[PDB]
Amino acid sequence: YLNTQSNHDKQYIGHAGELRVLSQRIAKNATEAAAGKGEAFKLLKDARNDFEKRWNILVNGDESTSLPPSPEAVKPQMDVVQQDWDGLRKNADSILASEQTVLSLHQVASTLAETIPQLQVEYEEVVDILLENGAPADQVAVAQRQSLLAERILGSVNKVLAGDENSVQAADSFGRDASLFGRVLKGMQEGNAAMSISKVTNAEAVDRLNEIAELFEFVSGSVDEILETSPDLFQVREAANNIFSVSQTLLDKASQLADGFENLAGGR
Repeated sequence: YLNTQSNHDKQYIGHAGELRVLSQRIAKNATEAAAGKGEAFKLLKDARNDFEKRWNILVNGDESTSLPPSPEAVKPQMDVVQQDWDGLRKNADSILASEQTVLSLHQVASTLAETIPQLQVEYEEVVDILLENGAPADQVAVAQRQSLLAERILGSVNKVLAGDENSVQAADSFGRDASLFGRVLKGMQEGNAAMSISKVTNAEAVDRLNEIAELFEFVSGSVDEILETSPDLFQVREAANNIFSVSQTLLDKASQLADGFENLAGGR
C-alpha cells in the first residue's frame, strides 16, 4: 500500500483527518459500552488503538515509510491535540477496564427483569388463594403488599443501570427493599411475631410461597454484586460523558492540525 516513495504531505493530512473520524468513533463506542452493549468494547478498544497508532506516527514518524516527525510549524496544533488525546485515552481505558463488571451487572439485571415479575405473579396468585379460601384478612393484606414491594424492587434495577447521580442510592434501595421482602416472605412461611406476620397455613398458598422463595434466591443472591459494583457503572458513564466532550473539542483541534498540514503543502 504505502511505502518509502509515498508522499509525506498526504500522510500527515490523512493521519490528522482520520483522527477526526476516530474521535467520533471512540465517543460512539464509549457511550454504547457504558450502556452495556458488549460488542462496543471491542470497537472502543480498536478505535482507541488506531488513534494511538496514527498519533504516534504524527509525533515520532513512521519508520516503515520513512515519514519523519511532523514539522515544527504545526507544533502548536500538535501540542493541543495531545492534551485532548491524553484525556480521551485515559477515559476510554477506564471504560475498557470495567468491561466484566459492566457486562456482569447487565446480565444480572437481564435475568432479574424476568424473575421479579414472576415473583409478582405468584404473590398475586397467593392473594387470590388466601382471599377466596376465606383465609384471615391480615394474611391477604401482607401478600398484597409483598406483591407491590416486588414491583418496587424491580423498579430500582433500571435506576441502577443508568449509572447517573442516583444509581448508587437506587442500589441501596434495591437491597433494603429486598431485605424487607425476604423477611416478610419468611414471616409468611414461619410466622414472625416481631413484625406481626401470621404463618400462612392454606396449603395451596404455602405451595406458592415455596416457589416464590425459590425464585427470590436469585434476587437476594444478586444484592451484593449490585451494591459492590454499581458505582463502577457510574464511573464508566461519567467517563463516556467526558469522552463525548473531549471528543468534540478534539474534533476541532484535529481539523486545525489537518488544515495546518494542508497549508504547508501549499507554501502558506
